[PDB]
Amino acid sequence: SNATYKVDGKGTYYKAESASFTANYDIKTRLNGPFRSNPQSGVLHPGQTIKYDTVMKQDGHVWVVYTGYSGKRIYLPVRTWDKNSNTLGPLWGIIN
Ligand SMILES: N=C(N)NOCC[C@H](N)C(=O)O
Repeated sequence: SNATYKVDGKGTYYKAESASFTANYDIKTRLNGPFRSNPQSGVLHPGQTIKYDTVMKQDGHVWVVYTGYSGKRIYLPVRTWDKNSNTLGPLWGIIN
């Protein structure tokens, strides 16, 4: 629920959460922060799994955050999120 998140200076809600996410779709990943207008890091293809450490809610989505090989932080949207209602869309993959 929202009660477990903190909020940063851009209004992004965030918390620590460690799990694995396997994509069921091609999902574009971002650099710099959880905004689709940010530079594109690349994509998860269906069946690819990443291990994340932080969850955020910003720019209409729930995102998870992980570190790439070079140490770049990569922001992956995993479902839609409506800020005013906290309503979540279906997950774009599997969490385990
Ligand atoms: N939403 C802000 N400003 N900070 O996040 C923490 C708020 C805390 N869970 C509370 O409910 O008071």
